[PDB]
Amino acid sequence: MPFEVVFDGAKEFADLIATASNLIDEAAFKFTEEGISMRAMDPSRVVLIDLNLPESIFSKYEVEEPETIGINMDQFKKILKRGKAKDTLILRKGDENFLEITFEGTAKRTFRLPLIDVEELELELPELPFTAKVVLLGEVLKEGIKDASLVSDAIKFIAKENEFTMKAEGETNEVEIRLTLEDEGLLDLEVEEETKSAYGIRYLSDMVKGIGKADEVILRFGNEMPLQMEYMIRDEGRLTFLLAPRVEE
Amino acid sequence: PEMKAYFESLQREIDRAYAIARKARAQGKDPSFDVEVPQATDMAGRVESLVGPPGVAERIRELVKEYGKEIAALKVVDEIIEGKFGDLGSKEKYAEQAVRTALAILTEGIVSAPLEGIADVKIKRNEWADGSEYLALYYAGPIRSSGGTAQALSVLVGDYVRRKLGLDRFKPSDEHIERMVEEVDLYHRAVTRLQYHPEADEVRLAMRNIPIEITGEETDKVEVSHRNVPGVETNHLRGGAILVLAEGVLQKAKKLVKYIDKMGIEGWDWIKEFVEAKEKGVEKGFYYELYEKFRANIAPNKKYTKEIIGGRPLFAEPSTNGGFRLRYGRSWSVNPATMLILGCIVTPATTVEGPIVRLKNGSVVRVDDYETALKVRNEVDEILYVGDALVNFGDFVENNQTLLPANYVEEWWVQELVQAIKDLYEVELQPFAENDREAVEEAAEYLEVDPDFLWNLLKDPLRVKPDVETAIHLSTVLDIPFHPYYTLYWNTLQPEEVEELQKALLGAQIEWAEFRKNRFAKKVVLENDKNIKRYLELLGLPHRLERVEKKRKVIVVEYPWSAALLTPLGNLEWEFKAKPFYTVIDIINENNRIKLRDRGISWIGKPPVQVLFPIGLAGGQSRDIKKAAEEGKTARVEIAFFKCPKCGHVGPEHLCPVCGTRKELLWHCPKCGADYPESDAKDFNYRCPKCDVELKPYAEREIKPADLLRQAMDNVKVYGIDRLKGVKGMTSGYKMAEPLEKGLLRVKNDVYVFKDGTIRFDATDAPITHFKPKEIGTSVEKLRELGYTHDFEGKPLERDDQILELKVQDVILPYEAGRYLLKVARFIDDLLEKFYGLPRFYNAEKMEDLVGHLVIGLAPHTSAGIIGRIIGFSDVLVGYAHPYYHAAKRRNCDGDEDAVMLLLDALLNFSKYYLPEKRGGKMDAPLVVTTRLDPREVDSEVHNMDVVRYYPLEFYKATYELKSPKEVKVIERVEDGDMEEKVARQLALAERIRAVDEHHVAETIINSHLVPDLRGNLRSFTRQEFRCVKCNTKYRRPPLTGKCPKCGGKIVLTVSKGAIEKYLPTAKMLVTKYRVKDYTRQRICITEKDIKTLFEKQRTLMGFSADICEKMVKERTGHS
DNA sequence: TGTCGTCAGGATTCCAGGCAGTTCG
DNA sequence: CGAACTGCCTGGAATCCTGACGACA
Ligand SMILES: [Zn+2]
Ligand SMILES: [Zn+2]
Repeated sequence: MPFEVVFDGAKEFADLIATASNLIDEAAFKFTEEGISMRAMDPSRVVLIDLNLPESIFSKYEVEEPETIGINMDQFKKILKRGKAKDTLILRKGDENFLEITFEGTAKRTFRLPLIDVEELELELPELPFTAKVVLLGEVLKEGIKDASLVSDAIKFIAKENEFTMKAEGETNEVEIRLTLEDEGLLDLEVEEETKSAYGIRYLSDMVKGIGKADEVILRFGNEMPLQMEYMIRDEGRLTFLLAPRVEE
Repeated sequence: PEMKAYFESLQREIDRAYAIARKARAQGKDPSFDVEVPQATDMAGRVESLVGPPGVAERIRELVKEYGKEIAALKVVDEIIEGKFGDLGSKEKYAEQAVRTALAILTEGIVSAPLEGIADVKIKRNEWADGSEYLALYYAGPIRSSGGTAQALSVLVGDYVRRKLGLDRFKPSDEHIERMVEEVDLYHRAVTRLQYHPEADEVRLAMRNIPIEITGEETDKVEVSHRNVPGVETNHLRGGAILVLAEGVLQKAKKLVKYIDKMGIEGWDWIKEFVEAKEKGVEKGFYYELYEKFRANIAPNKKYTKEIIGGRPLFAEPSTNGGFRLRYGRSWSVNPATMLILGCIVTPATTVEGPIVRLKNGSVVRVDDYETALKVRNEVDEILYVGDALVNFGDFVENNQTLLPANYVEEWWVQELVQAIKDLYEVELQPFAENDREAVEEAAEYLEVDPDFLWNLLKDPLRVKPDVETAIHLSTVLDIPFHPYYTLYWNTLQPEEVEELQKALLGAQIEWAEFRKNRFAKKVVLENDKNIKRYLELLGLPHRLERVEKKRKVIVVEYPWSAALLTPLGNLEWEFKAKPFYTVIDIINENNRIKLRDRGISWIGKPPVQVLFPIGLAGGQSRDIKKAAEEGKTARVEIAFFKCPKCGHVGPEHLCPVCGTRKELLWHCPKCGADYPESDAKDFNYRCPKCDVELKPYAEREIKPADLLRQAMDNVKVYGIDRLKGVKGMTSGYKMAEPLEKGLLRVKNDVYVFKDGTIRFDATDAPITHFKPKEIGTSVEKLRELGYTHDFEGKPLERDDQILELKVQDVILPYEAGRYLLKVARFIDDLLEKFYGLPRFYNAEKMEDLVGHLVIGLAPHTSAGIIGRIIGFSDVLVGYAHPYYHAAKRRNCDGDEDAVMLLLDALLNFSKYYLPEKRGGKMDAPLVVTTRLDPREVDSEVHNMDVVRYYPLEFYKATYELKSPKEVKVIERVEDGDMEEKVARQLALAERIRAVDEHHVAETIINSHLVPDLRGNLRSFTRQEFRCVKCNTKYRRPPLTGKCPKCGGKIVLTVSKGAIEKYLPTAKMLVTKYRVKDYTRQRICITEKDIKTLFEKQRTLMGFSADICEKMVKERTGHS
């Protein structure tokens, strides 16, 4: 139960947990000898967020025993609003339900909070054949989704051999973006067959606005199977969103 | 005595305030030159100010004070009809005035029903059958809640004036009775819920019995099946007349037969018919006979059944019966400990004991005071008892309410004890107070008790509770019943189960202690596994729990709580046996030389407009005068303009600010183009030769408030304003002006206001039997300089904790009301220093300075304002009142709270022109102040004073004999959004579950709310009435035309789907927690309705959404 | 006459990219 | 002699208390 994690500057982790809170409120961080893990489902059982951070991310990391703790997303969002980019985040926990967040600098800050428990059921996602993989930049996808957000909500991604297309249909508007290997927004392609699927972009737009511009993304999808967008944190941690498309035309 | 001098000082201060107001109004900056709110001399003055005539006060006083109010009013109406003081018009006007005066006299002049609610009364003839008569009673708005008593009295006076005029009996036609019963059933089924469900035969008998027909007015736009009925001008619904007749005859039978016996008129035996129709409903122990009497008493069962009309039904606690305590008091109150540990009207009583519950630790404890209540108000496990709330006997309850079974109380117990010792040892004493030295000394010598202890016991038996040892010691001499406060509730157990209780007690550990030849005990240690703990916990006894004692569940009961259970059993000496038709107390009294009694037997159960500035559509929706001045737009209003004889300026203001005089009012014909002053209007008989229309002072024209605002700006001289809007519609007939300077001052003060025209703020009070300076926050020297020199018993005032009688002119008023009154006084002093330059009379600038002045209270349906003095305050969000300041007409008047106001506020901002022409709100207007309520000064002063803290031993002994509660002789002898609501409902369900030990069923009001919600939702969806956003008046048709042709924007629609979407989870959680039938169909129907109205478009490979609805649907599918 | 939902609306603070001042081969 | 690296600061936008509306009992 007791642990201590010290890191000089955690604005990335702050905005990450802010996006997780905007996604869902009930979340439990499992602390194991390897690091931290979290898996948040959806109240409408349509979206799944997963994150893992090993012990090669923060500066100081001392854990006693692997367990599962819970932190309120509202109480955390009421905490990250004071995180300076040049601060030293220190998360301390003992045996009692007291969580300490410490910051060292021009004034020693220390906030104590109660620790409630979360009992969300965890189940391993079954393996599914992707048949479509691609690695792109985050800024291009973010600006495309922000340009196609106001016209409609169903954005259609089509992928063929060395070809990608992001389109936005409708009745009084149409948007189209082409992507090839010699373009300025595609890093690499691993397409297998001709796939095409339309997805909603509310949670998409929120989660891609929460992520910075220089970060990269890896999309895995198929014909009509759910999409998985993954990315890496400091080349050590992993974070993946997963959500199914719509059946309509 | 000195109360007359105090009232003289009060009226002297009132006259000083009146002289100040007169000196202020002497300048004449408002269209009014006389006092609008005069003080009433008596009921004669009240009725004269209500309807008059102005000068019949002498005859009214003579007749009343010489022959009684009833025949006095009868002869007064006779004289008014005969025209003794002269003539006043036609016979119809005579009848109208007589009816109004009679009703005002019998109602004491408090109700404005005959004033405005009943506008006109005419006589009309039947041109169809035989030429009989009907009263055309042109009613008005404020008559929908005229009151059942007032409606019955109006029917009585109408029949009386009909008998006086000598009219013919109307013939009830088939079409007439058909449309009457149709309107009745329509109002009962669709319009509004009724207070008394009528019957077809009953309403037919009534409509046939009424000699002359009655024709009311229009209420709503609801048609009938038989169109064009002869007699009525339309085919609308006469719901007003329906409710009038219903609450008049079908509800007020008791007062009706009382007034019948008072008057003596024939033709009313159908009320006796209705009484008859409602009248169509060796092994013998004393407690069994009492149970048989309670079973024969149908009133408690009928009340428990009728209590199902409100609140969640079928949620009664099985441990404790559905009733509170009965404390007989002259003429409800529940201990706030139960409210803190937690549905009807509430009333606080903190000076009594509380309930007893168990905590999370497993032990059982009772609630005593506020600190312990707030401490244990969160660690409760299950509610055992409800406490001991007080219901009295002086309540005016009718409809054959049977006698509630009383209880053996400590006061009655000690009274019987002292009477027994007086008749045995020949010792005189005075109970209910401190005893004399010699008497208390001889009593202490006879009873082996302390004299000071006996004094304290006689002073307060509940506070000074004797120890159980000495209690049993003194009981062994007289064989008196047991101590009630330390007597458990045993009236719900079987002797076969009591035998197992005595077996478990014998199989337990016991230690003894005796005191003064009383072989009592010292402690009992029991194991919770030795017997069924159901009744062991339902007994409601404070025990201590222990776990680490080699045994899982151990309980221990020490003194003075173990002797209270062991000594009634005789220290387990004699053997207990089970006997039917004999309660446990009966068996105990059988197998013992001491007879006991019973304890628990009583079971009874928008828009927020601020200023008056007519702008209409010229203001749009917000109607901001600052916005209008910035835009520089005109305004087409139907308003009254003025004209100055010297300057000549025209404007809707009262006084001309350019010059130093007040401008007069000009008259204009709206149809023609002529203008004439008041002199020409009164000379031309108020008729224009151009247009033959009555000369109206106001006209419809355009004005520019943008440039007209500079006048008010330079008049107020203060430009501190942030947000301020004007009125939109005018309800008055003349549509007179309003002081713009006073409106701007009110805006800068940032206070609220109603549509009445003055400043009044709501407050809630509740009278109590006593009064304490410690609680009201006033010092002894403060009361002395106020005028109090002695206590309720003649002793001087030196102690702050001096229990006193409830003073009449005292106010227990909350801090919010105090702050609002402070802001009102600030605005008042600001206006009186900026309007005329008058010195501040009150000079109030702090919270404590307001104590001493005079305010006015007013309830709905009360056209008279009760003048009270500001003596007191309050810390809690509620307050207390006086039984004279709060009467029955102020309690059952469609409102429990009352509005408070200041005298200067009324004197400065009151104007009859602020009253609508035909309709009216909850009240007409605070026309007249009243302060004299002399409660039999020279006749029954002892009756008025001696009301508190008396216990009738006679009725306490004669309560288990099925006495008649309507015994007037014995009565006189003894007298002599969503979050808060959802959380509250869930917490109420949870606490009910804790109390009933996790055993409940479904409710019915949830469906009674959902089904009408679903139907209304469907009707709104099929109607789809839209409204243009900026075009606020033009309602767009459901046929969509793209956009509003006058406003190229969106059109606001009435979706009404967000409420049901939030109510669905409530029913879902309810049906998931408890399983019930007859409603899964409704649940699946509403869910599928939402689904196919939207027609859940995305689904993953792993679904399995848990839903009890889908579970039950699949179960029914498999069963099919 | 009490309650409950929706909508827009303008005033507010928070975030981000352009204008400007500044130390590096 | 030019290029990143900040401040900062002001535009753009998300949030929200207030002001309209309708629904039931
Ligand atoms: Zn003038
Ligand atoms: Zn005219």
